[PDB]
Amino acid sequence: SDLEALRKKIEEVGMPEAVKTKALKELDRLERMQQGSPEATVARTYLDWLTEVPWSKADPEVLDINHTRQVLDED
Amino acid sequence: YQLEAVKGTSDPAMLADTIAYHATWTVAEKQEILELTDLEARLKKVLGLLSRDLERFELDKRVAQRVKEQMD
Repeated sequence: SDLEALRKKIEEVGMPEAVKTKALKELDRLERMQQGSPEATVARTYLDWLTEVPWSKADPEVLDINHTRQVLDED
Repeated sequence: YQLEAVKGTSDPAMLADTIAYHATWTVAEKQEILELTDLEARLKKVLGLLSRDLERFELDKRVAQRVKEQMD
């Protein structure tokens, strides 16, 4: 279940290079024959913590003062 | 017994698709094998997934020998 979904949500789910490195190091740390070490179990937790961390999903930002004014006027 | 019905038997699509269900690995990769209509690429995909699992378990027995020499 999660062993196959978390294997493939490392490299197509967009993720920064500081975080893609640990996602790949837990791709290599896990998937080791269903590793049963306690660090592998908390890494099974941690890889789920480190893939649904939201990246490659920015939403459009505005660098003008005029649109900055009126949205907080609506707020 | 599964090899006796495929060795010396025609229809290599039979021979690929019958054993692509029987062995247990990632189900989505089995469905992708069903998606792959190229027969030679299907046989090579089965061989490559077999090679991936074989090198996984050769690394298993290598690290197991590391653990054995480590406990010695």
